[PDB]
Amino acid sequence: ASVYAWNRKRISNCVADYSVLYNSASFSTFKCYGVSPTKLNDLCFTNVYA
Amino acid sequence: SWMESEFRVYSSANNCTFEYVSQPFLFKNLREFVFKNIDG
Ligand SMILES: *[C@@H]1O[C@H](CO)[C@@H](O)[C@H](O)[C@H]1NC(C)=O
Repeated sequence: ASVYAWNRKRISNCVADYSVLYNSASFSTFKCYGVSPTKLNDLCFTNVYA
Repeated sequence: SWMESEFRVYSSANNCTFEYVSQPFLFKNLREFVFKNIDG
C-alpha cells in the first residue's frame, strides 16, 4: 500500500516464530521498541498486527 | 444434492475475531452438553 493509506493484517491463533524474520538476510533493517527481537520467540500477545 | 445457508441466521457479519473448525459435535440418542464461559 501507499504510505498515506497503509494496510493492516491481523494475526491470531498461531505460533509466531519471529526468529524466521529476525535472522532473514532479506531485510536492510530490523529494530524493535519495548521488546528485544531475540526474546520474541518466548513471548505471548493478545493480538499481533502487521 | 443438498444446500445449506447461514444467511437465514444472520444478514451480515463483520470484525471477526475467532474461527475454529472441527468434527461435528452432534431407541433414540440422547445428547447432553454443558456450556461454561470462564475467564474468556
Ligand atoms: C473489532 O473488535 C475488537 C474487540 O472488540 C475491537 O477492539 C476493534 O476495534 C473492532 N474493530 C472494528 C473495526 O470495529
